[PDB]
Amino acid sequence: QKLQFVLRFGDFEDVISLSKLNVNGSKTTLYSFENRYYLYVDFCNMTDEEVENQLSILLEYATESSISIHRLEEYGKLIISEHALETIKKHFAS
Amino acid sequence: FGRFTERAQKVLALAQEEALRLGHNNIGTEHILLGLVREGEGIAAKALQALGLGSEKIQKEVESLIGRGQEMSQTIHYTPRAKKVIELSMDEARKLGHSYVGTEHILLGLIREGEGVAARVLNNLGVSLNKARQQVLQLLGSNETGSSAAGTNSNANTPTLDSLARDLTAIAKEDSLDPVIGRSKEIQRVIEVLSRRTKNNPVLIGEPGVGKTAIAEGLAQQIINNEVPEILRDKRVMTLDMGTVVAGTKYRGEFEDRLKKVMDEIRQAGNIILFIDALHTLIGAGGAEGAIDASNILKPSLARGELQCIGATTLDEYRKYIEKDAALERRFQPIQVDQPSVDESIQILQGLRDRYEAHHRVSITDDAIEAAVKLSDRYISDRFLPDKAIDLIDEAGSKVRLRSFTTPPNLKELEQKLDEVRKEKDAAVQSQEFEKAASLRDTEQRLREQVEDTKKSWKEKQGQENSEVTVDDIAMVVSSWTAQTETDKLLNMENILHSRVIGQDEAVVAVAKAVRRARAGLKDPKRPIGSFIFLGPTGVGKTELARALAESIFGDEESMIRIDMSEYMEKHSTSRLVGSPPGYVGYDEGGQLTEKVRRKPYSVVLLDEIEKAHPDVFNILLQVLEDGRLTDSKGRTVDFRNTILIMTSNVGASELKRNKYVGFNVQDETQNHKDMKDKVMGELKRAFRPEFINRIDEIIVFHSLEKKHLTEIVSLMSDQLTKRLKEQDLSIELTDAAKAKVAEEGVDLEYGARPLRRAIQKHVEDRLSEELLRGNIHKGQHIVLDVEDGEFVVKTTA
Amino acid sequence: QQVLQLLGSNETGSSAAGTNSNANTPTLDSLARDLTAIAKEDSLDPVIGRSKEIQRVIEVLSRRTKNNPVLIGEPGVGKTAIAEGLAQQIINNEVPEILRDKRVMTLDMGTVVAGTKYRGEFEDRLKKVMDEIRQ
Repeated sequence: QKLQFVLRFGDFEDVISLSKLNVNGSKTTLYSFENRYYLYVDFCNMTDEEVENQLSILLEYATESSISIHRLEEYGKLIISEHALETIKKHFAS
Repeated sequence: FGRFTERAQKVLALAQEEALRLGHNNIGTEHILLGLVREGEGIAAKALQALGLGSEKIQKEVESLIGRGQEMSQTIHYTPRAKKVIELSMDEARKLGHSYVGTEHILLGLIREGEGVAARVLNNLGVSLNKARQQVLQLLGSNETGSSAAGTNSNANTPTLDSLARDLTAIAKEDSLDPVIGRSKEIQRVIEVLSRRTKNNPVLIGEPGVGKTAIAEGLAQQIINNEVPEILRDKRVMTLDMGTVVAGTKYRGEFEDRLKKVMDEIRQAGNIILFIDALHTLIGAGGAEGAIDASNILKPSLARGELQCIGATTLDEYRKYIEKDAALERRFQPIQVDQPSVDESIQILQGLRDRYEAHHRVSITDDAIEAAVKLSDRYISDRFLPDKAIDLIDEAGSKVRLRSFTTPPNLKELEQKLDEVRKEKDAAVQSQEFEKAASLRDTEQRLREQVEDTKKSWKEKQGQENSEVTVDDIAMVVSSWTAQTETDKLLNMENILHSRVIGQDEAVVAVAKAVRRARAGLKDPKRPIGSFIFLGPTGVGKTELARALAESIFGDEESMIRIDMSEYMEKHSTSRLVGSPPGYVGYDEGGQLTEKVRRKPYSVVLLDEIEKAHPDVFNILLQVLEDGRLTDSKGRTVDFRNTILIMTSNVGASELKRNKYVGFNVQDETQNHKDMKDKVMGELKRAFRPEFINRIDEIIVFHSLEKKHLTEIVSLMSDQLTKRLKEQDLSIELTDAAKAKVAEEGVDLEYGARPLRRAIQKHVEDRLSEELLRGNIHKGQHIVLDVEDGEFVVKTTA
Repeated sequence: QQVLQLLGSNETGSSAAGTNSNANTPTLDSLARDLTAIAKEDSLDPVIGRSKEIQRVIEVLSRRTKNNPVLIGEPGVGKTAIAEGLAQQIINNEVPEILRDKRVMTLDMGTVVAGTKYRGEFEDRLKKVMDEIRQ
């Protein structure tokens, strides 16, 4: 169904907030593009139940971006690449 | 927003409760949904209970979508998904006209935001999202009352009431009744004139502009029981609604066809009341560009009483019906509707408060509503007594509401900063420079909470305005266009008039007191707020006081008519303005003077140089000065009830243009003074017939053109120059010293005070431009023009 | 086919999901695009005013009395710039309490003329707008 999404987080701060809440199972790369932060979740191995869960969490802070993933990778720029959320927990959480 | 219902607010807090109870420390939509059902059996909750959702069922699902535990009670607030559901609900109550937002709307809004966690909660627990939004709506919407049921009647009514239109009688038996507050004494007079069978048509004449429609609901009540005669019982009131006629019509033929249909059904004759608002359009009578002529069907109908109807007309309208006597005069018969008494105004004002409390200022302040009234008769002064009024109210009933959200305390700097953060942060992560955005992010959201905290400390500016329209404010708004800052404008009119008219203290005080008497809201408008003669020759300060009267009297410079009497003699504007021997007064009465004052009834009307016109014009004008009205221009009535009539005159010129100087002594100056302060007050009577002038409220005298007047002329010209340059964005001021160097080239005895403009051009315009071009001074910088030791010098300041 | 169908969706900072309210249907269709819309998807205009002009409107508009603002000046000014100003602020957020929930809809002459055949037909379109004007 859906296992990689391009989510628009209202700003970077939404991504942070989200990172600070269970977002495990997400390799993730965080773009800022048009000053809005898209956060590209790349779920590696989740079932339908597991995504409906996880994707919820993300989408407490996000909406599901209408911007294509090849648009992020091309016409956007990385903010935290890696496991963006995970990395954000390191350098942004208090 | 502010102004919500309980049920809503309750549903909202319950989300937060579940935040921690389920471990989702951010309240997404899953908790908002839960909130709805956790409010138990309120309209949101109940709705969800229909589709198959218990409070229980939701919180477990909710808990299954963000997991449990992840709690620590880490600032459990909403997140943007949850915020979207709220934005939608407000509109889902607006939709229903609610200036409040209840439970229903919150589920309605939830559904709207039918993606996110709420959405998944309901779609996992076997509930279609729209099936839920349905359910809330169809239980309760907006909160209101005033309803009744049971009862039906009548058969003959069928063809008519379909078309066209709502029946006035019905809504007051539906418990949707509205008084509406008039103009009560008008309602009684209708039924003599109505329950005839020979001239059974009432025709109400007032102004638009009185809220004529208020009187109409009166009729409804009396038509039911029982004032109208015994076999003239069983009356029904049907309004011939213009809106229904235009609907489904797109041609003149079609419009006529709709009127024909109404007329055909009108067989309910002599026991049917037809209400025709703005009667004139159908008759089509008068003018040089008449309206559509329904008159062919309407005239025999009116005479017959098959069209037994009520006409709602205004100040001007009546002439064009009595002209077609008698079948709209064998029908018509008049009854007096107010030129609104001040008191009638007040009650309307008060009545419309709560909906300017949707603009959230007015309701209240009381004195300020009163200000709308009291201020309107004299200050704006541009319509009729209640139209004027309400505008003053709502303008101010928004003005301050605009001033409201301008800042936090002064913590506007916070917001400015919070922006700057994003930038730094963003661009740094764009390089990444992860943590080089991070601390900037952290600083941002810190900031944000401060911003929002002190901007909703500027809820104090809500509690300020959201019931208050301010005294000073209503007045201020009245001053702005054209209570406190109109009655301070009134009381201190003289103070305001003195700052713009230099010399002619005689004149200023005379206008001031006459206008201020009228202007205290204590004189009925049915005569100018000041009638005046402004004496002295051209160039003595006359006009300038008229202008200064607009500022002081009206609260802004705006609104000044100005008509030349010299044209109404055909010998000063017979070849400078189009016409022929049988023209000129026909243009003025018939068009110019009357039309001009209809645009702004407020206006200081200046009928210049009245000596030049023969006294016959003055008789026509005399009606303006007395009555406050003229009827001209195809039967239109012009309210000079609100004007200030100012007639200027050809008076005393020789001394009253004579300058001071030394003619024999250093007391030839003080002999230009005392002499000018004598010369107006005896020269005035010679410049006109007495018949005009007596209907003038104080006889204003303006004296000479001293030496002394020269340096006042430099200060009139230089200030007009520098001000037309302000649009560029040049901030200029002239010191008196700079006006002096300009005078150096204009103290000519052989060319008068004319060279001063040219010398201003040379020393101000030319000089400022020669300083701006070099970049010595700039636009937006405040520019002081001075003379140092004899030579002009241009300095710059902020 | 294959190429066309993966042009790629490039936003401008856009956001979307659902729409409120039901009453809105008849009116906003006709006639016309709304200034409000483009600023709710980050396609908003600069607009470059005539900035001091925009503020004075909100007094005259948060009226329900002299409820109509009226801009006077050259054609030519770029008066129309001031209007998009309003759109943006009426959304977020310096406006009076019900002027946060106002909508700005444009009476576009182009839609009225399109499909017309006479002056009468043009009037018919204006009539239709007036019935729906109940908003």
